[PDB]
Amino acid sequence: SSVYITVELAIAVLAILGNVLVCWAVWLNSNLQNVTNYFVVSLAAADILVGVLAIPFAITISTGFCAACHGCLFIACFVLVLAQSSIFSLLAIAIDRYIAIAIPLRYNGLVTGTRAAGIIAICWVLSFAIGLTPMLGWNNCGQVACLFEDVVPMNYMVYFNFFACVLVPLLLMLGVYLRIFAAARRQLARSTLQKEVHAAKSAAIIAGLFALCWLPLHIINCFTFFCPDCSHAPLWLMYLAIVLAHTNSVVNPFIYAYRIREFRQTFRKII
Ligand SMILES: Nc1nc(NCCc2ccc(O)cc2)nc2nc(-c3ccco3)nn12
Repeated sequence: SSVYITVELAIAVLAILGNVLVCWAVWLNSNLQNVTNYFVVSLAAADILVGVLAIPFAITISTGFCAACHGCLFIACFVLVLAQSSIFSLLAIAIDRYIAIAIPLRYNGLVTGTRAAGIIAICWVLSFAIGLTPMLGWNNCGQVACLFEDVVPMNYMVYFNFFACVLVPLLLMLGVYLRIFAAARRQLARSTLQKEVHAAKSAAIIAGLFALCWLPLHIINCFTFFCPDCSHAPLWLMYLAIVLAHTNSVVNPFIYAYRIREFRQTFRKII
């Protein structure tokens, strides 16, 4: 119990620090203000909020505080909007890499800073609508005690939250990355191509780490929903899955530092 709170607080601190470093690095350095880096800083902002609010909210839900219904749904479902925003940002990054690699000549024409910010705003607005759907409808609410099992319907999680809003973007961007690397192999000028592949590899790792972290908890929810005859998953397994899902927030600043040389140099400059 106490171990969970301590590890969650440590994850929150690490996420805040790493992603504020990423945001500061992109803001400070003009060489790092690409089109893809706008999606990168949107994803960093999503991780910052995961650290600042989503993890304290998870701790409070673990304590099972009683409160009003709508506040309870907001506390339980704030992680959902941030995960969806991360999904949308990762998809935008994958499509940007595909545009940059498959059609380099018209890449600058197709994607523009104003277009990038627009897509970011639309994706952020859609993430709130998808994640906070329980507040509008689909409630098991009927001061209710805040338990994520009792309050948030599992039909929502296993159909709308997961099958349409995670697996579909996950599989689409898996196909996008496969097409990216197939086109990279077809195209092989050589110096520029290896920069695109290296950038695509870096942005595909942070995608692979996201799916690796989130599918444990999603599959546990699917097991809870599809087969009611079997008993509920153990509490320790549930907390481990939550911690694993939260761990994806801290990893990608380290990936940027390790893979992207400009990020590493400006990180060392900041510190
Ligand atoms: N299923 C589930 N449970 C929880 N917390 C409930 C933990 C619990 C589980 C069993 C129990 O008897 C008492 C408490 N948070 C959860 N977050 C998510 C989630 C976030 C994104 C997708 O699923 N699913 N999820």
